[PDB]
Amino acid sequence: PKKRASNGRNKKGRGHVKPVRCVNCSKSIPKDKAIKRMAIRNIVEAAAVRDLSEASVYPEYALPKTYNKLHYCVSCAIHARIVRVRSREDRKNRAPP
Amino acid sequence: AKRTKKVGITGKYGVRYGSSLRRQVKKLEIQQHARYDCSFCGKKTVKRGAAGIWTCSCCKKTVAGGAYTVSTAAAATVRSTIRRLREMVEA
Amino acid sequence: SINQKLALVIKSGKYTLGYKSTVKSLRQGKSKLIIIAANTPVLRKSELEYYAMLSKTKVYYFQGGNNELGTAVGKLFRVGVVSILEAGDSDILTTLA
Amino acid sequence: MRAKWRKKRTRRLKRKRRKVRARSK
Amino acid sequence: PLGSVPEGTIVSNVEEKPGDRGALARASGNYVIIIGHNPDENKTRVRLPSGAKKVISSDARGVIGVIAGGGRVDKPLLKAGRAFHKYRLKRNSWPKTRGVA
Amino acid sequence: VLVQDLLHPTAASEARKHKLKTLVQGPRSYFLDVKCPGCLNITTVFSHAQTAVTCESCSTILCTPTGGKAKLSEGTSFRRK
Amino acid sequence: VVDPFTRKEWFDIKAPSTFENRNVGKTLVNKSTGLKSASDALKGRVVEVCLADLQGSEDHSFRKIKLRVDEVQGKNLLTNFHGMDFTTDKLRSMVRKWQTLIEANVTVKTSDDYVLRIFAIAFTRKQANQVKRHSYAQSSHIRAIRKVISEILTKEVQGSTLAQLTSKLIPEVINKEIENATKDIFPLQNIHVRKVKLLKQPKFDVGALMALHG
Amino acid sequence: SQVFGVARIYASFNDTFVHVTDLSGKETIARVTGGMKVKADRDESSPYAAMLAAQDVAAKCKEVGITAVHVKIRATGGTRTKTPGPGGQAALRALARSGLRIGRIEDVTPVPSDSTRKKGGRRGRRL
RNA sequence: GGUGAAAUUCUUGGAUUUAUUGAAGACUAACUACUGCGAAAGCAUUUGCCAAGGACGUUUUCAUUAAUCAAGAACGAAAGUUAGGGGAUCGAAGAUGAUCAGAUACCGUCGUAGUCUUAACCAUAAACUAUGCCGACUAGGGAUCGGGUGGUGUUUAUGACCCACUCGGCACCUUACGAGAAAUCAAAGUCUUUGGGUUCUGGGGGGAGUAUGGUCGCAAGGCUGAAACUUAAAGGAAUU
RNA sequence: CAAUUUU
Ligand SMILES: [Zn+2]
Ligand SMILES: [Zn+2]
Ligand SMILES: [Zn+2]
Repeated sequence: PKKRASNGRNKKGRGHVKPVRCVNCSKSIPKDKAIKRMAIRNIVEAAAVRDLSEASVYPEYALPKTYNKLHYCVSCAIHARIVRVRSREDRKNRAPP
Repeated sequence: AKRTKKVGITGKYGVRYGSSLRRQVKKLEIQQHARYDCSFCGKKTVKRGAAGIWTCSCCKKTVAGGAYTVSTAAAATVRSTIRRLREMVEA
Repeated sequence: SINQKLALVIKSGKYTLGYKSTVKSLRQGKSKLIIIAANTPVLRKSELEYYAMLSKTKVYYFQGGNNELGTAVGKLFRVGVVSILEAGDSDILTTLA
Repeated sequence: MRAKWRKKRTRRLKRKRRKVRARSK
Repeated sequence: PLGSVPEGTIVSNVEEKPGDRGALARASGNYVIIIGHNPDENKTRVRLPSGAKKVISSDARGVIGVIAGGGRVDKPLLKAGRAFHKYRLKRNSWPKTRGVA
Repeated sequence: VLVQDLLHPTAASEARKHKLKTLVQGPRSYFLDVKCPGCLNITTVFSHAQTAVTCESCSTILCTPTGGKAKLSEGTSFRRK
Repeated sequence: VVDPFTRKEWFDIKAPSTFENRNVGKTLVNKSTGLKSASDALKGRVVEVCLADLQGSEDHSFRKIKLRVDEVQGKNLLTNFHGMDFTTDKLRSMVRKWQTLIEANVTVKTSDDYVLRIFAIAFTRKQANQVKRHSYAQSSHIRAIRKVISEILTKEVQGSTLAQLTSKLIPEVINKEIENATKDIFPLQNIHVRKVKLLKQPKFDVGALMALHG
Repeated sequence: SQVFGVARIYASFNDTFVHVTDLSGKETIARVTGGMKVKADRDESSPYAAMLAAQDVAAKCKEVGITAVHVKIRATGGTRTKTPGPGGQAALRALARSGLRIGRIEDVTPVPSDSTRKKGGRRGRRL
């Protein structure tokens, strides 16, 4: 049949966009297509950051933060990213939770 | 008319020496017989006389250039890849 | 640039082409802003600049080629040196000064 | 099978037959 | 001289030792790079058109630019005639017969 | 909808339909009676602009061209023309 | 075997003088005995050091610096400046989405005989009362403000030998005037420069270095 | 008022790799791998093999003079995974206890201006 | 290193990692979107030149010059061919360690042609929105790009933004008004209450895009293209 | 990490 309204992902009135590369399975996918996941707040975490300030000189006040912007494929997003529900009405939501 | 269809200049050989070896000359034989835009006098009167020499007819200045054409593909990216590099000894 | 600005002159203002009718027209000071091509030979370019040094007339080194300048003045042809000897409806006097 | 690997079996049997038609003229 | 030229360039007609008057990369359309340059241990390292590394002296001079006449060998000799005439100004080296004959 | 009057429309509704999709076709441009502060006479100028208009003595500016209507650029005059 | 961590010995790092204190690093090289006397034969190292320790104001926490050793005097030395650069987390933190990044790459030959390649970054902000969350540019404002952000850093020439450049890059007086030259389009964002890398070290500069001493 | 160091903590997958360099960035002090400690060949990427690897780097640093460091975490870099492996968070705490002093954690993982295709192919590595 | 686990493979001649200079070719990050341009391919570093184009404006002009097109042409991703430059990274064949009962596959380290660029060729693909082109009507909404009009608007004298429009473009929701076998659709509606104009393609599945003839190509092949013969099912869409 | 057949 035709199970997606946007059958391709976000490729309408454009034609063929660009490739971009995956993370773990290491295959090329269209850039608009598969998966973009980012949710991080601080990365050096409570493995005694409380006892890292007295494990430091100049107590440094920030404990700095990393940022990546990664692209999964779809066939590793099903194996890693938790989905838990995809019926035939909840293919249509747009929310982060 | 079009006296020969595809052989061009290398129809003087007739029926011999092959097919894929005559046309390997034919995409080169026309390149040494032509007239090139003389970048000094300003006209199109460049012809070879030997492997490398390219005389002009008016003001008579011979560019010692490529073997079959005027400037090689190598010398295309040689006077540029020191113009890239001559400014480094300046600034 | 000035490729449109020569064309404003040639339909309207008197000009002389070539090399010998820009040396005869320069022994009264009656020529203004001799336009010179690039690969015109330095035997004559360094000593009609020397005439312009005494005639106190401007020189524009038109950085296009020799046969390029024939197209700029419209001629189906290969010119080397123009000489605008009057600019009766023009704007070339101060925009190249 | 696919429709791509009988479309390979046919165009590479054809190279066998269009030369055996040039053996027996 | 190679001590007077910045590295990464395209030198040609280089010597091997100063005063030897022309040694290296003189054929039709070949050229040498200089890879690096060593101010301590007065010496340059070229790589000659065989592709072999080389360390040579930093006072060996050299003109800049590929020797004109590059790309003779696109044209096939195409017959015995203009193979006879390229050799009979150089030396007798032709026709070589096969040793199994 | 389902019954209307197309013969006595809202007179304040020509903002709400295009200049070329109304019932009787009508343009929306007009004419600018402008004057130069250095000079004495009046001229009319199209409300939209094209080639830059002139004056009689200090012939510098009455309107400027752009993608929409013109701009007078010194505050002078417009009745209607 | 013979434990080669005990015939090296400790050494110091000193910095130039448009700053506060210059007790920056503490290196160790060797003992400079013949068979490779290492007195003037270290000569090529650089030091990547922060700006919190070097200016005292730890809110210049990023915009790192790299400093380059030139010569030595008696278990001490003096160095000269080698380009101000940013960090691999701020310029990864700074680029939020739904905005536009700009650039300006102007290879500036200095008043003296260097060349240094100052860069620049920019973004566009929500000029609040916004309802429109894209906050992009026309992409002929990108071409527009690039014609002045590639020119306002070209009055670096006619003056400002690099110590005076260091007196002009450290107080962020050059990040001020972008707001005071983009009033055409755009008042304020965190308009930084992100990098300057240099290429044309001319000499040793024997008499232009040790005046930066104290 | 104490001597700084530079740590350069490398941590890929399939190995962890911890050392310390001088503050000049050139002189290298006591490179420690994970593969030297354990003899199982899979615990090169284990946390506990990377735990005491900072200790033998610390007492190597504390016996030559070095007290403080400017520690820098480093992932694989280039066109590889770009996140640290298992032994990253296991190791930075592991030298924080050992009488060392920390200033300005960085990250020195360089990402490219995307280029130069990686392994697998077009259809990529199969599970 | 290297993967699940390890082994091929370099290495106390100094490997891996470290810093410093460099080269060389390849790509254009994060920015990046339910967004732009293009006739469809395709198209993301600036800067300069060359010409061209879409929309929006005008009370400028010409006066039916128009839509779709047999014949015939232009452009046409990737792979491939010829002959050169270059061949860094990846990498058809190939070797080679795992894996296997079997593995010249997946997994692993190297690696040729190639990936790039010039001058020509080839002319096909899921070249897909599998749903011709032009013209007009038929429900509501909300958001975005570009152009224009008015706000006694905010901010810093324009500019940017806010508000109400309107033209054109990519789309999206809601509802079935209608339609359809159903999925679903503002077009797949204005159709058995059967006609706005106009190109191309199809007639059960296989045999088969084959044979043969022609024609183009350097070749791989492309376009045109049957039948003898054999079967009652292939098949679509949703329910258990 | 690896998985073959059931007239
Ligand atoms: Zn893929
Ligand atoms: Zn000439
Ligand atoms: Zn006027």
